[PDB]
Amino acid sequence: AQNPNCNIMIFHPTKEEFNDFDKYIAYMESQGAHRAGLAKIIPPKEWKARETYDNISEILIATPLQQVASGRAGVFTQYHKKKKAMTVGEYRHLANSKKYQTPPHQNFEDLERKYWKNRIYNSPIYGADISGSLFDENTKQWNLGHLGTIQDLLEKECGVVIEGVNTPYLYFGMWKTTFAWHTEDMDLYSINYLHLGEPKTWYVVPPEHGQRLERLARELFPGSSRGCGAFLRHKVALISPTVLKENGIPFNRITQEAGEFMVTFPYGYHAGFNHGFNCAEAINFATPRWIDYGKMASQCSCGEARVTFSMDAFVRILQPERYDLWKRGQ
Ligand SMILES: [NH3+]NC(=O)CCc1nn[nH]n1
Ligand SMILES: [Cl-]
Ligand code: NA
Ligand code: NI
Ligand SMILES: [Zn+2]
Repeated sequence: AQNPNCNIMIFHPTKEEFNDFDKYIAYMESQGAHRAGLAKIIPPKEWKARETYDNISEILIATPLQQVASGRAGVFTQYHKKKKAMTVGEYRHLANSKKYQTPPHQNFEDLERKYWKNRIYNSPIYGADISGSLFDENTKQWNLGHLGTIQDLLEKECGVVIEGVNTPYLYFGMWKTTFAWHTEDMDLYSINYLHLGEPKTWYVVPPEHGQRLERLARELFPGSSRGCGAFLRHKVALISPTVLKENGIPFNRITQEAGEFMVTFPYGYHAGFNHGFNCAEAINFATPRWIDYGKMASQCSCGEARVTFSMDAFVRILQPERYDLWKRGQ
């Protein structure tokens, strides 16, 4: 078996290899990449997402989110306080202000150390889940707005025709902006392109070990676990690498830089943080291998994890027994 230690693999496709998206995902899996739960893909030198980022400042962040932490440095939750709208230009200025800018640091490891030491003591502001795309329409390879849809995948594999769409999201981050531990809706894949700016550090648990992370999370967040048997899909809980190591949880870490893609695989728990101002684009997708995962995916029915109406069909078809309960939750 390939990649038995579940290491994060890094791929360097040639321009020819970059033509057929599906084929390359399948290739990465043939090499065991999925075992890690996350892979990095560095595009060929001839590729670009768009010509420049000079003209993005007028994008609106309709509901910036202030990420207010509670707990202890290595075990905390975050809640998202809504703020007044602002443009990307305004957000960038805020990120670079003395209150929010990245501190002086020696390297990525020193910054990681500062993050886990001090994150709770600050409340960075996050632009999240903004429908849109920054890929040029003429970019034919790895254009996250032009992928095959999950609905079409489900139709091709299972013969059922369903409603719903599948479009990308933009994320605008600053120092200490945090994404909590989670797997995707219905344990889908995700793909993530860092368009512009400072790095984004990722942590990931191998899919074969995701239940170990869940068990730890129930111990560390006991009231949340009593409230919902799938509370990680609320996307609020953070656990540091130090705490994961103390508890024997298998995981890996890697830093993504501008111009790089990250793929998360079905049931690969991930979390991470931004180093400074940046802009990313992401979308969920499926392959034939996902179907099994979608059938088995846990669900939040407590009401906290509201999601896209696209999800309805996925639950309805893949998990008919669970559908009426999940729907009440929505
Ligand atoms: N699936 N992709 C993710 O969970 C990353 C979400 C994110 N990327 N930048 N800010 N938030
Ligand atoms: Cl700091
Ligand atoms: Na490892
Ligand atoms: Ni995710
Ligand atoms: Zn819930």
